[PDB]
Amino acid sequence: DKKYSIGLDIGTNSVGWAVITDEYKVPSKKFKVLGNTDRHSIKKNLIGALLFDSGETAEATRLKRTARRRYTRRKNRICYLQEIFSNEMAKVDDSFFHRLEESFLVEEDKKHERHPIFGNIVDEVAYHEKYPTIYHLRKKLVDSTDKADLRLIYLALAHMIKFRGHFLIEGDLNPDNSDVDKLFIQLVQTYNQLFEENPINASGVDAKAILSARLSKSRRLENLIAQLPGEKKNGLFGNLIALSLGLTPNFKSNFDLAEDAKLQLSKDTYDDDLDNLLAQIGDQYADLFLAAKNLSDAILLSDILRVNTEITKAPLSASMIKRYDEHHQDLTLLKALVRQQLPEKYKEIFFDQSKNGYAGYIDGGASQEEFYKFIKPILEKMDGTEELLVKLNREDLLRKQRTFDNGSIPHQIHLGELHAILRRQEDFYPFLKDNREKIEKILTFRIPYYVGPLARGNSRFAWMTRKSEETITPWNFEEVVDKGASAQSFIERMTNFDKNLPNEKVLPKHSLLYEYFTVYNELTKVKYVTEGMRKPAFLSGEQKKAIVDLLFKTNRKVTVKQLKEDYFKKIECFDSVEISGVEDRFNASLGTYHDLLKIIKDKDFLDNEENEDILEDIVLTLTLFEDREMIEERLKTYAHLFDDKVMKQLKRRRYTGWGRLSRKLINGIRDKQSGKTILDFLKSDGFANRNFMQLIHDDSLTFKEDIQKAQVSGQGDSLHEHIANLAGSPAIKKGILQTVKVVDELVKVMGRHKPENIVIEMARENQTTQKGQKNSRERMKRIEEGIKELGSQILKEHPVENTQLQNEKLYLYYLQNGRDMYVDQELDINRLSDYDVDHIVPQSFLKDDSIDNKVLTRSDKNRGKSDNVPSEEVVKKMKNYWRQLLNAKLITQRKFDNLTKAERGGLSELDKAGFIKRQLVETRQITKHVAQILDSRMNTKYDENDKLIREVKVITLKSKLVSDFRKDFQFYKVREINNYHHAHDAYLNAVVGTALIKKYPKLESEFVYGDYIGKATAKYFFYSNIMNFFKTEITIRKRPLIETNGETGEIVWDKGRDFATVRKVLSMPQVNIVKKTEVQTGGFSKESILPKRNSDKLIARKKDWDPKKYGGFDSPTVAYSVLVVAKVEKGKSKKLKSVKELLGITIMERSSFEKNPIDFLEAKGYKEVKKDLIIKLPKYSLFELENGRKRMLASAGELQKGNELALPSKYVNFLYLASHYEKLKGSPEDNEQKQLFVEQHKHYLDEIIEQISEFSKRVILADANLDKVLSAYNKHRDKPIREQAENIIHLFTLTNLGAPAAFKYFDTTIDRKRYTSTKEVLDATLIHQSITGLYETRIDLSQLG
RNA sequence: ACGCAUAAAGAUGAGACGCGUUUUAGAGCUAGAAAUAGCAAGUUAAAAUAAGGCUAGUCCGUUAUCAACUUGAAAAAGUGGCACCGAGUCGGUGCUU
DNA sequence: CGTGATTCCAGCG
DNA sequence: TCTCATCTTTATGCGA
DNA sequence: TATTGGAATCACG
Ligand SMILES: [Mg+2]
Ligand SMILES: [Mg+2]
Ligand SMILES: [Mg+2]
Ligand SMILES: [Mg+2]
Repeated sequence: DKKYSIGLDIGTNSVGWAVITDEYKVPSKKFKVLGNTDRHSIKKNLIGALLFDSGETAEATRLKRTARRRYTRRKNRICYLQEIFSNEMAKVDDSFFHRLEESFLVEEDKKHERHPIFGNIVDEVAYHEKYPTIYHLRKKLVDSTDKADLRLIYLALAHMIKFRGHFLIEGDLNPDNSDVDKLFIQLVQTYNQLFEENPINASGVDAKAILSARLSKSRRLENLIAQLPGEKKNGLFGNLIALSLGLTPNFKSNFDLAEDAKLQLSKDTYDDDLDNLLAQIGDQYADLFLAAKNLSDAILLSDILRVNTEITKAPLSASMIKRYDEHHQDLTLLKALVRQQLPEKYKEIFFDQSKNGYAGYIDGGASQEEFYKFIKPILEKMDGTEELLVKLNREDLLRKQRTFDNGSIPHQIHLGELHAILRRQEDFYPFLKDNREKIEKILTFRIPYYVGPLARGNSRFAWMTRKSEETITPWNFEEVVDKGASAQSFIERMTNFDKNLPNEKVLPKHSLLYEYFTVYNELTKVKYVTEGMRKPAFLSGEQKKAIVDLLFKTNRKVTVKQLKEDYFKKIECFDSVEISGVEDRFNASLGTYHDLLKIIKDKDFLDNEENEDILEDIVLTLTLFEDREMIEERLKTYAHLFDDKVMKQLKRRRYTGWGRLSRKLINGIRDKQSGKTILDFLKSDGFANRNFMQLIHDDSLTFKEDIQKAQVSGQGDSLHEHIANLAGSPAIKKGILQTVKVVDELVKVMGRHKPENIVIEMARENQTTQKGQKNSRERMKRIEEGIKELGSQILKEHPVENTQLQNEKLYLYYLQNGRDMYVDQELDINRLSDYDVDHIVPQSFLKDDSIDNKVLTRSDKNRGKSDNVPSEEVVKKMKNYWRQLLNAKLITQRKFDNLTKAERGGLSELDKAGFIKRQLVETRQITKHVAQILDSRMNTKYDENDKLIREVKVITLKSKLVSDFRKDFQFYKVREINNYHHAHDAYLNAVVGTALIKKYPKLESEFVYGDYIGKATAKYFFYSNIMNFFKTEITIRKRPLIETNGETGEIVWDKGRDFATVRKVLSMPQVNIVKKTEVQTGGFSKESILPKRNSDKLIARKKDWDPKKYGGFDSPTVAYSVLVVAKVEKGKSKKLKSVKELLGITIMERSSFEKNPIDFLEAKGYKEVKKDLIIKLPKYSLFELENGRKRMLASAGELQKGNELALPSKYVNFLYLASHYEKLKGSPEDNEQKQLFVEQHKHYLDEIIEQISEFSKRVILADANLDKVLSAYNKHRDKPIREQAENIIHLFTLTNLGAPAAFKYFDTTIDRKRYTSTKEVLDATLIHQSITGLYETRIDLSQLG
């Protein structure tokens, strides 16, 4: 019958809980201990923390699942090709495909000859000599005309199909449009054919070198214009050249068409704009544009390949052959030079695989970059290596055909090569002639992103709808899959429902109705004051309509200046007026109205409200679909209203994004006694002038009743089901469920009585208006100021709008002044999606995708950077540019440090020593959901008028309040001492929340969940000053010792005892720390495929691949260990010996074991096991052995420390002060006093060490490490107090709970002492802990046997 | 608690690239009895890329769930007095059952 | 000849 | 690494 | 608001 409160400190990887009473005292209770041990009752305090492994996001699972799908579909492509070829291959060589399938097997396991292709040694050797690589074969098949062996044709086609390339570029890059000079000559001839007055003569100009140079587009244009005698860059030929290279030219000046008619070949609107231009003049110039298109295709081909393609139809194969030949020549030259000049290193370079030489480059794991790093000093220290050095600096020395940078090759190249092979060989083999389209489709077919997995209802990820029930081959995908329905479901399965009407779907963000709702909602709360008016008055419905018609429907954005002058000064004839409710510009805007008015050029069509449904359907279609086919098909129904050009313009426009409200809410429902929708009320509410929130929360209005009727959907769900149904990442579910479970356990412990208050520490914050606005400035402002300070002209070259900067690649392009950050080059603005957003710190090392860890760079450069920080060479080359950007504030100091990390060593392990920025977001949303769940679950009873009775007030305390409470009353928190700080944080949150809701009841609306100089500054100052009643001496002001309730008589705070009570609570030794036992799930083992070795720790990669001959995985992950007491066979006679041991069922064996434990154990060797004496021990199972020493089971063969060091609060405060945590943030008097306190308490350090020492003599039992730490401490006694305190904070890692870790005390480094022996725990006391740790069951394992 | 505008950090799903690794194939030669030594060669390909499963799909297989005990196919339900004095991981005293 | 100390490693753009 | 899409939390600013 | 287990190798009483 004693009232109590529960304080919670939630985190991503920890949940601290505390129970307090009226006097802020944590109760102590006797809990019964179940089990067979003699211990039966234990006294425990109602405070503690729950520790669990962080909930992982589904990112890795999704990536692996997508990889699995891609592998399955690649094998299916190869299977389709084999099915096509099988009929003729059986005539040629029946077992060829069988040999290809079984090539992996060892000689004896093979059912055929070991040679896969030809089946005999001589032919295989001859083939390998004639075609050293596959690319030689591809080049030969493309170029040769004689009949080729069908096996070679299949090999080439299978190589092309298996590795087809990227699909980033749309359309078809005709390989025959390869020559640049010939197409340029054709363009010149076509230009001169109709323009004989001033013919263009470009003879003797090396067009290929000039246009296909590595310089920038503008530089190449200028070079070509200069080489053109008497031609103009802005001329018609100049504009055609600019279009061909990539620049978007203005054709208005060339023909004086009075319209710009800008033509960018990259844009898909190029064709329609060209049709417009033809309508301006005629089709006589069309051949010129066709020649320009061909020249552009040739230029792009040369850029992506950079090879002489004038003699072959397979430019990629020719490039690879040239690369192979140059590799061979350079290798021979390097061998000769090493033999002549540095013979003793020859064996190191060409034989030692362990090194990074050529032997390590080919046979070893050394990459191209590492090989260049190793070989450059040797190359420079020699003679006759000029060409080798030039190649090395160009990254074209001893290259491989299959490298990292092949990812920039479009699939059109392989498509053209495959088409050439088929055309060459179709006459000899008729089945190639009649199956050309089949194989080309196999190469080019790719499931649309909106269709997803092609399941038959057995997949939780599939959404496609099948028109006909049939197997989906790539050749009938168009006839079996309902693409329109699939795309509609793809969009709709992700978009959320309206909160007020959960059955309805939200409107598109750019929908006309949504924009009208936003504009009217913002406008209806505007007050105007003119001379002669006593008070501000709301805008009337007539005035609001006039404003909308005059200002919003004409100007894209309406500023207060226009409203004050265009309307009030002119229409209303008001000389002066003051406007309140809008700061500078109306946030809402009729953007869609202006876009559609420009598209259709019909004011009356949009103004009329009869066709409002038509516009809503138009915007819905433009939002749902992106493919022009589906959009055109949907808009066909409305084609009669508009015209053909208007229809094409509508097709071009594509909105994206969805709003937060439905159409049934904005304009669907109506008031019973008014017959006006919410939008109708917003347009003209009369003198009341209510807005949306007042409308749906008005009792006189009937909208609230309808919302209540529609919101009865959610009832009768279990807690697990409720958590699972929550939208968001599955990472936060673990934390939310654990918090709710510990709250329920605490309620159960206190005799089923609900807590009076539940105070939760929440990551909210309050900032001053200046700081808040300066961190919320639009990125356009940042890039504008950076460009202005940098002195660049990129903004004038390519003007941008703040909306367009939402695209990450464009934003990074502008942030980097348009130039690459890893090489001294210039990025192409139009041709994005060829560069990569590289994480400066590799994504495999640390999870950080902030703007301070992203750089837009060349794809090949990024991929060569690989799993590393940018190399020292890149840092040296680009440090000046990085500093220039840093001075212009285009990049932050953190980004500069990330870029120049290579100078300060490499990726040290300590770099992974800070909190991830993802953890803060996870904590925020975990706390939000926890508050919602607790408020909904605790308060269930409703009043007579259906009003919830707040029996359990949920308070959301901001972390700053508790942090200041700690920093003001010497309750300092040191995170490294132990895990008690979570429980202490929870207790302090409870205390502060209870005190604040006691002394200041009027603050309940601001702290209790439910009801609720700029405003931010006012709230910041208010929150800072609220906690002043805790202070004894303000600033000097001495408030009374015992704080009164205020307007009532209560003891809200008593500084004489309450501080003492809190100090006593924070120094309690017994705090219930629980490590949640988790069954390990995830990958079966390490993904690395180890080579063949005679070891039984290897796991076979297939059931028929014995690891003694094929290698395989190792290091399996143990799902949970199993305590088994049984009999094993010992000796040759195999006598039965009784043994008790842990087995460690791995993840891969978990299903087999759980299906039949006895048979599995007997297979493992143990005999006469007991199905009842088998004990399932998950990871982190707790065993108490002796002297209170606790070990947590980490696996079948390793233990973790399971004890917490209860350091007294005085030592913790001394460590916090001496270490200068957060430097010194006190007044000079207080800083001097604290420094004197530290100096007078030097001896504490010794005592602190003693503590740790004695702890390590009782629990840790690490003799060598403890002796090393003592020796280091004795060595560093003469150091200053600050360094010693910091290094002792480091030293506390020895006695922390969890897996042992290695630490550093000054210079000395102490490695981790691992307890790789689980023999002891077999004769210890296993402890099953409830989620709060209060309820325990102790099992004496020594009694088992 | 919510709607807009701006921003920062994140999340979820789909379609695709490029590598990497494993085993085999690409007859290594000579001197050697061998141990080995000298020389030549090196760039490519096939297959696998969680074992695997039944629902046989161009599907699914690494997120989420999980203290012990009792009842249960599961879902889920149930199981553990209090007060006070103290405190090195909780101990003691009284009451009560 | 088991056992404690030590070293090395971990699929990725 | 690329392409496409949809969500969340938090901060500031207007309005209840 | 955080954070290592598997495996091999070697000294050595
Ligand atoms: Mg916290
Ligand atoms: Mg498979
Ligand atoms: Mg990268
Ligand atoms: Mg905490």
